[PDB]
Parts: sequence; structure tokens; C-alpha cells
Amino acid sequence: VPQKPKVSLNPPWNRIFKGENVTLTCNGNNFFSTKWFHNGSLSEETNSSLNIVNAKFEDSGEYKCQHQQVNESEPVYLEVFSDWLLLQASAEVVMEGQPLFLRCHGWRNWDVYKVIYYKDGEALKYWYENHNISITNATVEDSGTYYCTGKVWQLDYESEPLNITVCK
Ligand SMILES: *[C@@H]1O[C@H](CO)[C@@H](O[C@@H]2O[C@H](CO)[C@@H](O[C@@H]3O[C@H](CO[C@H]4O[C@H](CO)[C@@H](O)[C@H](O)[C@@H]4O)[C@@H](O)[C@H](O[C@H]4O[C@H](CO)[C@@H](O)[C@H](O)[C@@H]4O)[C@@H]3O)[C@H](O)[C@H]2NC(C)=O)[C@H](O)[C@H]1NC(C)=O
Ligand SMILES: *[C@@H]1O[C@H](CO[C@@H]2O[C@@H](C)[C@@H](O)[C@@H](O)[C@@H]2O)[C@@H](O[C@@H]2O[C@H](CO)[C@@H](O)[C@H](O)[C@H]2NC(C)=O)[C@H](O)[C@H]1NC(C)=O
Ligand SMILES: *[C@@H]1O[C@H](CO)[C@@H](O[C@@H]2O[C@H](CO)[C@@H](O)[C@H](O)[C@H]2NC(C)=O)[C@H](O)[C@H]1NC(C)=O
Ligand SMILES: *[C@@H]1O[C@H](CO)[C@@H](O[C@@H]2O[C@H](CO)[C@@H](O)[C@H](O)[C@H]2NC(C)=O)[C@H](O)[C@H]1NC(C)=O
Repeated sequence: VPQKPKVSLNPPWNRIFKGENVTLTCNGNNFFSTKWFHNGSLSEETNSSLNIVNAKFEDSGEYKCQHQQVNESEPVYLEVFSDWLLLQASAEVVMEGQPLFLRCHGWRNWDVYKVIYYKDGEALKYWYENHNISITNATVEDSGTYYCTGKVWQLDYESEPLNITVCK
């Protein structure tokens, strides 16, 4: 009885804007029939990878993938947004000691400057930043709510806060 399958998204963002694409893939079970469940309803998709093109809020929700008589995977919650700024996260629940990366993602990959992430109101400093993202080794301290800010065109926006937990 091979252990249970696992879903991975490419990109890793489980929070995406309306109109973006994301691919879901069911994990490695053997070297060597797929069944996708969207919000718990068997999908007409049977291939190993589920492609979500031009995301629609309707695509938000839970997802599971299962091989025949091998118990289903752990649920993955996707969520489509519509806003100027969106704080994307590698994962919302991180196992202490693992990597945590964030991303102040602008709509249509718009140029955002003066970016600044914050953990519980306070700015986070010294994360490995790169216009693309910021990373850090997970700590039980890193737990808390996040949200970034940045200037677009000439204005300063702020994203919807986000709740991240580092299970010690
Ligand atoms: C699987 O199950 C999940 C639940 O976990 C469902 O997810 C919900 O899906 C609905 C849409 O079906 C989402 O609600 C929609 O929100 C839109 C925008 O949200 C508001 O907030 C943002 C952020 O502040 C604003 O940008 C935005 O303007 C809104 O203020 C609404 O626009 C939608 O209704 C309106 O727009 C649509 C399309 O334009 C019109 O058709 C409507 O008439 C109306 O004018 C809608 O309310 C909800 O947020 C989702 N929940 C979560 C947590 O993501 C999945 O949809 C479901 N999928 C299936 C197939 O079962
Ligand atoms: C991420 O951090 C963990 C734990 O780091 C500890 O706390 C830091 C502040 C610093 O004081 C470190 O020296 C501490 O060890 C790293 O540790 C690994 O943790 C796993 C279990 O959690 C353990 O089995 C490994 O043996 C640990 N390895 C080491 C070198 O201690 C973890 O490796 C770090 N990951 C990266 C790449 O940063
Ligand atoms: C999401 O992926 C789709 C393809 O799956 C992209 O849509 C293509 O867009 C080009 C022009 O931009 C068209 O010529 C193609 O016909 C489209 N493909 C399909 C299958 O319709 C889309 O651009 C991607 N969106 C993002 C945000 O990258
Ligand atoms: C994000 O995390 C914060 C803090 O961990 C949560 O807010 C706290 O909620 C408790 C009650 O559950 C309040 O007594 C505290 O005052 C709140 N703290 C702050 C700083 O506001 C919040 O619930 C989490 N967000 C979500 C959606 O779970």
C-alpha cells in the first residue's frame, strides 16, 4: 500500500489573481488512472495534471487527487483574488525549520516599487530578498500575520493581511 499522494502547484502560490494560470500535480506514488476532486466533486479531468487556465473565482476552493483505492490526498485550498496587490505565500502552514517565501505580487505582474513586507504590523528585515521574492528559515517566531505594501504608478497600496503559522 503506497503511502498517500500529494498535490503540488506550479507556481507554488495557492492564492492567485483572477485570470492567472496554475497547474496541479498529483505526487509520486511509484516509479511506474487519475481522479481529481474540485470542492469534492469528481472532475471530468482524469490526467495526472490539472490545469487551471484564466482563473475564475469559481476555481477557488479545495482540491484532492487520488489513485484508485489508495486514499485521497490532503486537501489544497486555492483562492482567486482581484486586487492591485496580493501577498502570495509558499504555504500558509509551515513546518518549523523549512523555507518560507513571500511575494508582493502586482496585478498583471505590474511594477511595484518601495515594497515592504510586515509581520504583525512590524516590518521584517533581512529576508533573502530579490525583486522576485523573500525567504527565511522557518521559526516558531516567524509565525504571525503578513501583508505587504508598495507603490504602483504613484500610489501606495497594501495587501489583504495573511495568516502564517510555523508549526514547531
Ligand atoms: C468552491 O468552493 C469555494 C469556497 O471555498 C468557492 O469560492 C468562492 O467563490 C465565490 C464565487 O463563486 C467567491 O465570491 C465572489 O467574490 C467576487 C469578488 O469578491 C469580493 O472581494 C474582493 C476582494 O476584496 C473584491 O475585489 C471583489 O470586488 C468583491 O468585493 C465577487 O465579485 C463575486 O460576485 C460578484 O461578481 C461575479 C463575477 O464578477 C458576478 O457573477 C456576481 O453576480 C457578483 O456581481 C463572488 O461573490 C468567494 O470569494 C469564493 N470564496 C473563497 C474563500 O475564495 C468556489 O467558487 C467553489 N467552486 C465551485 C466550482 O464550487
Ligand atoms: C533551519 O534551521 C534549523 C534549526 O536551526 C536552529 O536555530 C537557528 C536559529 C540556529 O541557532 C541553528 O544553529 C539551530 O540549529 C536547522 O537545523 C536542522 O534542524 C533539523 C530538525 O529541525 C535537524 O534534524 C538538523 O540536524 C538541523 N541541522 C543543523 C545544521 O542544525 C536547519 O537545517 C535550517 N535550514 C537551513 C538550510 O537554514
Ligand atoms: C494562461 O495560459 C493560457 C494558455 O493556456 C494563455 O493564453 C494564451 O494567450 C495567447 C495570447 O496571449 C493566445 O494566443 C493563446 O491562444 C492562449 N492559449 C490558450 C490555450 O487559450 C494565457 O496568456 C496565460 N495567462 C497568463 C496570465 O499568463
Ligand atoms: C491572524 O493571527 C492573529 C494573531 O495570531 C489573529 O488575531 C488575533 O485573534 C485573537 C482572537 O482569536 C484576538 O484576541 C487577538 O487580539 C488577535 N490578534 C491580532 C494581532 O489581531 C487572527 O485571527 C489571525 N487571522 C485569521 C483569519 O485567522
